[PDB]
Amino acid sequence: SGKRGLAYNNINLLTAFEGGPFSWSYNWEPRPGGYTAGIEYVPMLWGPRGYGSWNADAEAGIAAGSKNLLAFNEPDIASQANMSPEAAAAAYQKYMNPYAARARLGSPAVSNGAPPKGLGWMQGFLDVCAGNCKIDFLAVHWHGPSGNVDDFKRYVSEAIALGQKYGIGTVWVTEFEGQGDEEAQVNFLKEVLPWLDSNAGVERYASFFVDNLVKGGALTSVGKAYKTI
Ligand SMILES: OC[C@H]1O[C@@H](O)[C@H](O)[C@@H](O)[C@@H]1O
Repeated sequence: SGKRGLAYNNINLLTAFEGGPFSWSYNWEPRPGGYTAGIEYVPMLWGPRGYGSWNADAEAGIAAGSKNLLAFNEPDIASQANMSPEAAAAAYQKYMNPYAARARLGSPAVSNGAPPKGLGWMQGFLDVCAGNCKIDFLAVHWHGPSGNVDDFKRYVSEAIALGQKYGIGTVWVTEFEGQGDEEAQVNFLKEVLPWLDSNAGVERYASFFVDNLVKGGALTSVGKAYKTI
């Protein structure tokens, strides 16, 4: 309890979830797009496109009571932030480290791609950081067929171990998606949600994602499961 997050594009779609066991929200942007009473909004520095406004964006979100900031979104993937580990280590020290006295700082969020993507990219990043990146938690993503639940638990375990190796005590799984039809998607949530709630190495997580769990303004059967399990 208190771990479950709302990852959104349309802030209006959050209403369907009002009353459920949610503590936090993010929107892959530096600004929320509106106001949600009773939930922590966590601003994100997505990539180099956000460098210009980030100081302003980070001051605003902390003034509104966020305790956490998130760095770049899938820098290992060419259609997302598309940064080398070297460039990301230099950017993290310039734009993330300055706010450490006033917020806990999240790593760039890697995919579950095969090394040298994914957790391979995150090794590369910690190597170039070389102890000079201030990181409170690792941010990681997993997307795959609902039948590969065992691969999803191996991936989250290996992320927890990698952080501990570099004295980062927890992970946030800021996207996961057990893919398939609605029955397969609910079966995946029925397994992983209790396992993530019991896992001491996972501080926070968000299924991917609010706008796909709502039809009109009604929860799908997947959204209903994300609310009630
Ligand atoms: O569709 C959900 C979100 O997915 C992410 O992969 C993109 O980086 C965001 O900018 C987009 O809003």
